[PDB]
Amino acid sequence: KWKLFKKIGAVLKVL
Repeated sequence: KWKLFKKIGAVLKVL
């Protein structure tokens, strides 16, 4: 949810 939620949301982009 925190700083990785931001790193995980972008992976959405990287996906």
